[PDB]
Order: sequence, then C-alpha cells, then structure tokens
Amino acid sequence: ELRNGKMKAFLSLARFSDTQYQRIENYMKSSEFENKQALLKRQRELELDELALRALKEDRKRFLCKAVENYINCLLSGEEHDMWVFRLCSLWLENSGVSEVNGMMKRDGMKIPTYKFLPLMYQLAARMGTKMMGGLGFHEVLNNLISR
Amino acid sequence: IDLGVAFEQGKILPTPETVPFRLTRDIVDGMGITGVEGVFRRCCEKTMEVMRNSQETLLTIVEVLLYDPLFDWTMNPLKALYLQQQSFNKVAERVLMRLQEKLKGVEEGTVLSVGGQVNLLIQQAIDPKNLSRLFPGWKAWV
Amino acid sequence: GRDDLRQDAVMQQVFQMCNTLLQRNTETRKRKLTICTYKVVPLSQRSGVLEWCTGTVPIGEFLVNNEDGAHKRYRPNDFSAFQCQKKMMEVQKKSFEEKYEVFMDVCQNFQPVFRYFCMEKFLDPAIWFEKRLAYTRSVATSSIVGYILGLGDRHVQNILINEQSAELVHIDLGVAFEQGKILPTPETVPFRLTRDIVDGMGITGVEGVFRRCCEKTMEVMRNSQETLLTIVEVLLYDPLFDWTMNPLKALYLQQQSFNKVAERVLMRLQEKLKGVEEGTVLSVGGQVNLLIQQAIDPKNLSRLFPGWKAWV
Ligand SMILES: COc1cc2ncc3c(c2cc1-c1cn(C)nc1C)n(-c1c(F)cncc1OC)c(=O)n3C
Repeated sequence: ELRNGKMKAFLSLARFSDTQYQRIENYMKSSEFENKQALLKRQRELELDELALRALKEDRKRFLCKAVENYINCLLSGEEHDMWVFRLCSLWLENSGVSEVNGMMKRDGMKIPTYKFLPLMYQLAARMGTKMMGGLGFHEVLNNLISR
Repeated sequence: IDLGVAFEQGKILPTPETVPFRLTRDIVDGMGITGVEGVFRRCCEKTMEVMRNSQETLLTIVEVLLYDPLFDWTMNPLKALYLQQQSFNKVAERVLMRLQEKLKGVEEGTVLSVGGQVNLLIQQAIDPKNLSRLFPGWKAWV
Repeated sequence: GRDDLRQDAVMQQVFQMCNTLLQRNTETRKRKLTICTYKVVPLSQRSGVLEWCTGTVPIGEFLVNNEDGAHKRYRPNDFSAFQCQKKMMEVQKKSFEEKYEVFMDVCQNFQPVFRYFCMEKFLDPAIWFEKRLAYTRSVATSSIVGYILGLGDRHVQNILINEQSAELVHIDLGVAFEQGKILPTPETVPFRLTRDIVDGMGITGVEGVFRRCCEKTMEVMRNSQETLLTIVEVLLYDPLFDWTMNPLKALYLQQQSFNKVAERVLMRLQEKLKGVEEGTVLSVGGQVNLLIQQAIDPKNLSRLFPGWKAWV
C-alpha cells in the first residue's frame, strides 16, 4: 500500500509538471510570442526580452526535469501506469540535448524493468544511432537500453 | 487489414474518402432489423466515451508514433496513384491537433456530447451524398 | 486634440451592444448589471469631443494623491506612493525573483484603504450597502466584458468612480483585443483586480457577490457567443479601426499580415466565448475561477509595468 501510494503521488506530480512544461512549450511556439518578438525587432527593450527568454527557458528546463524524474519514479513502483512510458520516452527523445534527462536515464532509467519499454521497441530502435557518444550522450544511453 | 492509410490521409487523395468508416447498406443489414438504432449505437457511444476518458494516453501514443522516422504516414503522389488507378513538422502538428478535437469531441468548431458525435458520425457514414462521391473501387453500394 | 477618438467611439458602441445583451437576459436584468457608457463624437483624425462624466473622480486621484490621497490620510506610517514607485522602477532591470521580493516587500508595507470610499461618502447603512453592492456588480461586469474584448492598459488613471452612484467607468480604450500582451514588459492579467478593488468590495472580497456576478455575466456572454462573434468580426475589419499594435504606440504607452492577425484574434475570442482555455474546455465557474486567480496572483502583478501601479 505504501508503494501504491508512492506510485500515485509520483504520477500526479509528473502529470502536473508535464502540464506546466507543455504550457511553456506551447507559449514558445505560439503566434503571440513570435508577434511580440517581431514587434521588438522593429535598446533596453532588447535586453529585457533576452532576460525574459532566458528565464522562460530555465523554467521550461526545470519543469521538464521534474516531470522526467517523477515519471521515472512512477514507472519503478508498479504496473498500473506502464502506458506512461510513452510520455516518458517522448519527453526524452524530443529533448535529446538537455544532458540532464540523459543523465537521469543513465542513472535511474536503467533501473526500470526492461519489459515496460517493449511497446516502444520499434520507435526506440528507429531512433538509435551512433552520432552522439559519451557517458551522458543520448545515443550511448539509448544503445545501452536497447542492449539491456 | 492493409492499414497503410490512416490519420485522414485518404481525404487528401483524389476523389477523397468522405465517410468516417465503412457503414454501407450491407454492413447495416448485417446487424438486423434494428439497424444502427439498436446495439450498434450504444456500443459506439460507450467505446467513444472510453476513448474520450483516455485522451491523454492516446495523444501521447500517437505523438510517439508519428515522430518515428521510418513510420512514413504522409501521403505522396506515388501512393495516391497506386491506390486509385520542413512541412513534415507542420503536418504532424496539424494531425495531432485534429486528433485532439476528435478526442475532446469538437466537430466543425462545435463541442458535442458522445451521443451527438456518434450520431453525426453515423449520419455521415450512411449519407448517400457522401457515398455517391466515393471511388468506384470503394464499392459503396456493396 | 492630437488624439484619435474613433476607437473610443466604437468601443462604446460595442459596450452598448453588450448592455443590450445583458438587459435581455432575465438573470442579469434582475441584478442591474450594466456597463457604464458615454457619448464620443470624433471630429477629425486628431481632434474630437466627448461627454464629460460629472460627479466622477479617478481612482488614482482618490487613492494615491500625494497631498490628500487616501493612503496618506489613512495608514500614515506606511510607505508613500513615491517610495513604492521608486522601488518598483529601481527593480525593473533586475531578475524576476528580485522583482517578486521587492513587490512583496512593497505590498506588505502598502495596505489597501479603498474600502473607506463608500464608508465616508455614504453614512446611512442602507445607502452604504446599496452603493457597495452597485460597486461590486460594476466591477464584475466591467472585468468580464473587458476580458471578452481583451481590454488592456487599465491603470489607475484610466478608471473613474461615480461619487453619487459608486460605479466604475472605464476610459482610454485605445488598447484592446489582447494587444497589451504584445507590448514590452507585457501585461499578464485579464483585468485590474488589485488589492484596492478587492478591498473595496467588502470583507468577503471576491468570494461573495463579485464571483456570482462574474459567472452570470460569463453565462450571458456564452449564450450570445454567435452574435458577439459577428459584432466583433464586423468591427475588426473596419479599415479605419486601427487596433493592431505598432512600435510607436508601444513606446508611447511605456516611456497582408492584417488578415492573419485578425483571424487569430477571432479564434482567440471564440475560444474565450466557448470557454476553451489553455486547450481545456471549462465551465463558467471554472473559467471565472481561473480568471480571478490570474488577476490576483502576486506573481503576475510583480512582472507588470510600474506605470500600471499593481501595488495600488
Ligand atoms: C469620456 O472621456 C472622459 C470623461 C471624463 N469624465 C470625467 C473625468 C475625466 C474624464 C476623462 C475622459 C477621457 C477619455 N479619454 C480618452 N481621455 C480622457 C481625459 N477625468 C480625467 C481622467 F480620468 C483622466 N485624465 C484626464 C481627465 O480629465 C481631463 C477626470 O478626472 N474626471 C472627473
């Protein structure tokens, strides 16, 4: 029961963080943002925009990291929400170069039982390559996961 | 079988498919005297409501699927000619959006209940207006 | 002079149409929910004449006047408005967390005193209650209508309160249709619902009459979404309407792509009317709750322009 409670608590936190991250990403890709940037493009205002953009990217990265961590924690505990591996792998693949989600996959992503990634085998094997390397390189971690 | 065409890519084809699914007269006769008014409508609304409740999971699954490099869903003129004898990111975002309105239930900019959506789908499927326009190879009368 | 008044006139016409829609519905008609309106007669491109609302005073003049403002007669030991404005201007160039800390520090030492308006002007408890109820209802209907039309630049000097009736009148309607968010240091609130306006409502704040009037107005907005959509669509395609924000107005406020931006504004207004917010369909109560929390959030208020005077 303590495990089941942890799984639900981790899943709820992951969903909230994912919602906030998706909101930030949608605002980034939204037409209002590009319209505001174009209006700026027409000297302190440029600096203010740069600070705002940097802080927004920082918030997006923070929310993404929290969501990934909580998804990893949720998948470890039990088996009712195995289907959230789809969201987890989508977040990982889209954010290949974060170097923090890759680190968390290298450390705690390996602890996940391997059978949970089975529905995503086609896409995972399609994405995997050899361009990136290193301990935290995306391709190296993906190759290790495929091998396991 | 032959699941090559999906995600409304048949609507892009010449002589587009104008029905959500095949609900021709033979299929309706298969159910019996009650037709679509009986068990068919109830089962459709229940499965539609279930798919509505799990919209997030379906959206995530489809988003993972379409971003697969080798999936190759988008229609190209070669497949278009074979069937009836970067822009990729925009098309993917568009189909994800369309799936989102389908799961939420918004059709033609109008929010609809499960029953209303099912009724609209059935009336499109059995509509002679739509069935007449289809390709002869589709065999709507059959 | 040297100003364009056509935008104010057409905003007034849209307000009149919204008043008619509110009057038609029984639920709002019982509550006497109306939008205060005035006659604007533009005379040229840069000149015009318009009605003077007698018996009204700007809320900024009543609240934060330096010689006889409410925050000086009341709470004399608190920060002066000058110190608050100076601090908020100083923290402008700093990071967001510094902005939040400075804003909360100012708000802690600058407390609302707007509740005493009706208390001092109306000494009979029955009249005081009636005027306070009218004030709350006016705030609710003005906030909802402004959110629907995307009204912006709602600073202290752009709102008038009628001394006799205790009702709020909105002026200087140049910026609308969510164009304030395109500005530098963008506005992040649907409507002005700062601590003074909330305090003036009463001890209940937004929990009581204000929330319900917001839901009633929002429901009326929803039921008439198609007529409102047609009115706004006719309005925006006016060649002389000139609503799109341009850099000159952007610098002035803070010291064909037209078809695409117009259709974007139409879809945004349609989503507002049906209640689709951040991609999730919402009930009237849920949409009202979201709008209220976005309006009263100190996080959003801190990032605003000091000219907007969020602490006020
Ligand atoms: C219909 O237009 C108005 C009616 C007013 N009626 C009373 C009143 C006003 C009014 C201002 C306007 C107005 C609209 N625009 C676009 N510009 C102005 C200016 N002002 C007022 C003010 F609030 C701010 N700035 C100046 C003001 O007076 C000169 C005030 O102190 N009182 C008592």
